[PDB]
Amino acid sequence: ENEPARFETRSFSQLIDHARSWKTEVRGMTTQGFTKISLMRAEKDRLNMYAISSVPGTNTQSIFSVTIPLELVEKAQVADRKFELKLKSGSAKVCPADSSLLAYVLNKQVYIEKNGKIIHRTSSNSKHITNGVPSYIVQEELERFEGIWWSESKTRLLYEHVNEEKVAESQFGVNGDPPVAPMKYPRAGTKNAYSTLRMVILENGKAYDVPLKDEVIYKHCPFYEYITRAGFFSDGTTVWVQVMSRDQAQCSLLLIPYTDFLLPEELGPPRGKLRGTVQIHKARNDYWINTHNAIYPLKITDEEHPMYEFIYCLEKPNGSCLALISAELDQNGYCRHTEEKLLMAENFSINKSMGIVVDEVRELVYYVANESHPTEWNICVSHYRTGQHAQLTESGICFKSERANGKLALDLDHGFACYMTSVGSPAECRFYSFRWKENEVLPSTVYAANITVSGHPGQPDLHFDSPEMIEFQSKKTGLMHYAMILRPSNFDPYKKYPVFHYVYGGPGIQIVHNDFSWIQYIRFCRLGYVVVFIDNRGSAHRGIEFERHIHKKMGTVEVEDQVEGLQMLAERTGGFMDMSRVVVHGWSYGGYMALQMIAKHPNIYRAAIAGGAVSDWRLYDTAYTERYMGYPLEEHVYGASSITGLVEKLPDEPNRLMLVHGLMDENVHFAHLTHLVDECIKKGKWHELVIFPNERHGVRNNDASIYLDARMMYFAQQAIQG
Amino acid sequence: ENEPARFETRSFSQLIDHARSWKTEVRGMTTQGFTKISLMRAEKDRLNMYAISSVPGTNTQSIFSVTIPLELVEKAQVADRKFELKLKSGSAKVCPADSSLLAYVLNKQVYIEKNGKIIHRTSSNSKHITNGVPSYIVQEELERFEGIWWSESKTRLLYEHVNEEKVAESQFGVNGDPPVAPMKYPRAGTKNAYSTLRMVILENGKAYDVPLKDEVIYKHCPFYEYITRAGFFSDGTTVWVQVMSRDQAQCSLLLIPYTDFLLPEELGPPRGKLRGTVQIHKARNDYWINTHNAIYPLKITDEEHPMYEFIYCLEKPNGSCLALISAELDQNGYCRHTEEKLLMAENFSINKSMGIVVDEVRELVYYVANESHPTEWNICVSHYRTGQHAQLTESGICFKSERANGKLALDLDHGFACYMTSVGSPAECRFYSFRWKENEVLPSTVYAANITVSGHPGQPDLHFDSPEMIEFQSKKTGLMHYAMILRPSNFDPYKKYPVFHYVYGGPGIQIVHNDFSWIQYIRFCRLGYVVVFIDNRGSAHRGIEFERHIHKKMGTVEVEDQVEGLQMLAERTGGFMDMSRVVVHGWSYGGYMALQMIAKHPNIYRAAIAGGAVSDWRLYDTAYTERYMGYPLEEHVYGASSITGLVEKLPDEPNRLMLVHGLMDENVHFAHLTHLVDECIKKGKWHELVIFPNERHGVRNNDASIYLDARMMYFAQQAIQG
Repeated sequence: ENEPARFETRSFSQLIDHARSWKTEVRGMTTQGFTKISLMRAEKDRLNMYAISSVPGTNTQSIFSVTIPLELVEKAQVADRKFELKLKSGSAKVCPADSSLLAYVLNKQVYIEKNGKIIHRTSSNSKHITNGVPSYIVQEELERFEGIWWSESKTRLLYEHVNEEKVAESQFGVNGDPPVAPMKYPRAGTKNAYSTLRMVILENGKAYDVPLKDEVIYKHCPFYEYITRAGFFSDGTTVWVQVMSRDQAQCSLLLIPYTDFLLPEELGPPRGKLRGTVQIHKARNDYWINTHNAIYPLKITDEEHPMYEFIYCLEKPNGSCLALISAELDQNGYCRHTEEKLLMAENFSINKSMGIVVDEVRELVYYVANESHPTEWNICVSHYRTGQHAQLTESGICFKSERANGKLALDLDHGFACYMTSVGSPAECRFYSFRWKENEVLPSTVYAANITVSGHPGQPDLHFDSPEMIEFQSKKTGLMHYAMILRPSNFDPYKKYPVFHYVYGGPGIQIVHNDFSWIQYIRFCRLGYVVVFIDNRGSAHRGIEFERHIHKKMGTVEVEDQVEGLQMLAERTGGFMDMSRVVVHGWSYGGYMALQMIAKHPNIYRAAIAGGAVSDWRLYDTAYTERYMGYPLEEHVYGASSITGLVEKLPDEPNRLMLVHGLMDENVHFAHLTHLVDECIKKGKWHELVIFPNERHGVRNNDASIYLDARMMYFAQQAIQG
Repeated sequence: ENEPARFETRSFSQLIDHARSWKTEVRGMTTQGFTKISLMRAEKDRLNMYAISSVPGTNTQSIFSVTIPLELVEKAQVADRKFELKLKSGSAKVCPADSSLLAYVLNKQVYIEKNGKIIHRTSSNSKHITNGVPSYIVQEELERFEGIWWSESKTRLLYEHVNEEKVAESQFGVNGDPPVAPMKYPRAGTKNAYSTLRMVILENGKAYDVPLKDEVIYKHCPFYEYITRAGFFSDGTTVWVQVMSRDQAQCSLLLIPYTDFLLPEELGPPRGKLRGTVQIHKARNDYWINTHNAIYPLKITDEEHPMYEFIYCLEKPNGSCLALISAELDQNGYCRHTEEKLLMAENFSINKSMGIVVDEVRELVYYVANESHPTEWNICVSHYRTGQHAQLTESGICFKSERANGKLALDLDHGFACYMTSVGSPAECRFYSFRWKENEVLPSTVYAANITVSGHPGQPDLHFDSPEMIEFQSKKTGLMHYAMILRPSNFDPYKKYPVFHYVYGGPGIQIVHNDFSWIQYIRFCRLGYVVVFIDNRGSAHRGIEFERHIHKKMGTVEVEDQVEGLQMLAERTGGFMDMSRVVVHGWSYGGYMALQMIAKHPNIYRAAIAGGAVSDWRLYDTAYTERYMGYPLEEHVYGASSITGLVEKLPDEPNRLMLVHGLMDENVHFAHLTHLVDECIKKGKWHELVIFPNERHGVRNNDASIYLDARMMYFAQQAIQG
């Protein structure tokens, strides 16, 4: 038994001041950092770190650098005092083969420039025909942010062609105002943009613009819908692409020679060579194959026997593994065999949003993976010829990526610089120095230095109740789950507090994580709330067996995991969580589930706040919806997972349901809200509605953000205080 | 002193059932009626009434008729038992001059048909160029619903030309959905559609399509913006138009001869004749001139001296009067003089939304006017040569018009059929029979019969507390005002009840009126509310002196009249109205004022419900906004009357402000709401928002209507019950 904690109520105007003061304070918990890290060897004996940061006193961006004192860093082979390095100030690529050549995308067209002069450009007769920029769905869901690639050895460029002409329109704006250009947005069951690759060949300043032959991909890939990845093979002689089926259940990697481009005539065991375009890997799942950036062509050892070898990723029931994938062709160019050599244990996943760094002098590949723990990223190295494996960072400390399709700032001989974070500590940038041994394959590392940007304030001394990181087993499935509790500012172990249950629950995202992202929720803990995060089946970085349970069953499985996880935490917490005062909140997919949970479990959740909620999957985009819901679109599958069928089950009482939505939200459209609101009207269900006419998917304006917080918080008080 | 009445609270679900049951009952207070009334003399000795009604058992429309037993009616010269007549079943015009000719507007183009065959049509190369249909602003604000006219004597047709190409666009739809054709909507300070008239001349089946010479109007009317009225003059020889300035402060009537049309060359005191187009009347106002349908050309008595004479309306400080307007031209065609002969006392207004019926055999004009009372319409007759005047309907009973630009179903010799209504009684259609006397000019009438449609249920026996119709004088202006109170279902004179104050307050509309339109508010009185209606300065049918006070001052004057009127009623009611529990509601302009009143008088109004509110006049249309706000648009005038400047004054506490709006509202655009919501977000002001994604200006869907009522009522309880 526990005593109900007093819950302190307050005025809306006081919630505004709370949210406003808080934003001033939350920014004081961090320092100016840098948005990119890279290392270069300017000289054989010097290593220089570069990063992008603001100029002190302003928000203007510039490139900063520091010299790494390698003679001194090399001596930090023990856990000695760490050195500080101070960094100082002072869409386009330069071809590695030629420093005078640049290529970039300007106004969604590809340009090639020499010494400041444009020598070649692509053109289109329509805004819906694009070059150098990935198709919207590809950039948005399949996470490719570039359409431009250079060969390393030679002055040749590869780029993407996009055709949006049959893509369905979406209007944005405010009713009664003048029309603006429509957005092109694919929907489930609708046609997507058409894609193909092209090349520009530069011969002594003479550009040629040559398309790929149209059936080169299709002929080998009968199910082809998307190009998910592309780039040059070694020595710049060949182009590979990774392609997928519409539902992303099938994936193939195919290697395309120069002769399979539509060149002008002026430019053109018994194992064989790359006779023509061929698949060098194929994979199929029962549910889906996820995209990743762990693709890297290896240099061929034998030109007579140009064994096809690359670093790739294979999905497994458990984890997502790096593998050395290799293949043999017949004399006639088709594959006779693939090997699928795993470089790691299946029990953990790689970070698919990260690229990899591959050595050739030594056969070492460096990558980010969940080696130590499901909630933590580590930097690891493996030898791709042996399968020998080691972890280069400490367990309990998480590697942080600042961007999708991120990179490690790794110097193959000396070490690397990166951000590391943990649940009890803000991200910090540190340098790990390599140590090499005789008669050994893998390096070891030592933490030798920190990097800070000069001219800025140092790190604040922060004081808080560290989040309780909890692992527990499901009582229904036997699966391990992770959850986290953020403690209220003034905590009494023998009192119970109102529950704020934050959910996302959708695929591709992990909420419970070993980082410092939980800081933003201190604002609720200062109001006497317990904030609980739980992951679930369908959640990212566990493996397909864990994710697959939501296949054609969205809103049916992950909602139960959230409910059971909450109840188990209530037992483990010693009963300081009050189950009679529970409010559930989420955004995007989380808004969808906040609706699902109150509709299905009105006796657990007193109220729900659903922001950016997806009411109908048929109104959402193609690549996301169909990999989970299947294809061809099935009316009864999509109907079962919609909110439409749950409107009847929504609470009859007022102040139990709140809907929050942007008017300009291009991700989850306002149409989803209007559908939900219209159903509520028909069914006689009460709802509170908050709209932000000038906001997108999230709320970015500082005052709009304050307002939103004040209303979520005010609403929550009324929901519980009864 | 008075005892607070218990206020009975209830659940949202109970408010839904109340509103739902009510709609079933409110329809039971009425019967099937008919949407048009007309009389014809099929034979010299027979008068036949025709009307449009549904076929019993269904909603299918058809034409019904009854023969009037004239001899029986003629003998009903006393207040005898009245007779019932039972009516039985069984965009285009037929030319009065020729029964074989028809003309109509189809798909917004003008067609002329003979014996079922099209002989002539207009055409356009764009959807924005229209013929036969009044321009949107003209149809919407200046109340003209037709662009097609026939000559009475001859086979000639007149029609309107509309050019919308420079009119600003307005997008409607749901964000994320495909674009639909933009609406053309003028805004204050923006360009309107261009208009001109054209003719089709039919000579033995040979059509000619002839434009008006472009400067015919402009040359005589330098301020010309709109054509507000048009039609043929007597004998079909000439065309007159009524035109206005952009701010509608100036108005002219000009008479245009056949020779001022471009024509094919084959067709084209010392007082004179219609030498050419000339103004025959001009009027100017310091504020504005209102439009009306009281224009009628009179037959000229002397062809040698074709005195220009017509029935017209002159605005006065008090009232809107019929006048016989006449003019003389010089020999050279320009006016030397106008007479302005008033046919009525200035103390009352004509019904400007009604047309008039004019006799020539006797110089009698029949019209609807506020002869007996400011809240009541009467049918009146006057002799246009003498000014002799009489009232043909009983005082205390109001004439009802079923439509804008309505007509009297008047037979000049026998009498008329019309709907009459009163505050204590549902509209009924009755026949008034004329009585003529020797050596007398005006007819008298007797109420002889009622007309009902056969096959339908008779009138219900209704029981209610009749509305208290109140007149009182302002303590600040000395002006007379009218107000009405609807009593709560179970009324205790010594108890006080919560106040529901309904407002419109805008120009062109009268809320307090002697009719049965108050029935819809019984639904609030059954919940224990007192419903109070008050008119104000700026309100319709009093005269320009009464209306002009809101000139360039919208939201500044009419709000005070509503506040003072409420307080005076509280005194006159004996204190049964509770001033500590006041909720104000209105729609459209009323929504605007509901915001104005709480922002300005938070100590009187506990809460406001603003539906369809206009937050910014610059977002509203040209013809309406500029006649009140002036032209050229002034930033500080429009700023002063906007809600933007009042957002700061809106209540800080929650549940005090509610905003209701349609998403597809083409009258008051959603942009008005998004502007208001955005300001609230910036200022930190709480609001409740209800949106109807599939509704227009009002809410028409039966379930959407039930839902809206339930939320307005639920909200009101929470606002007062504290």
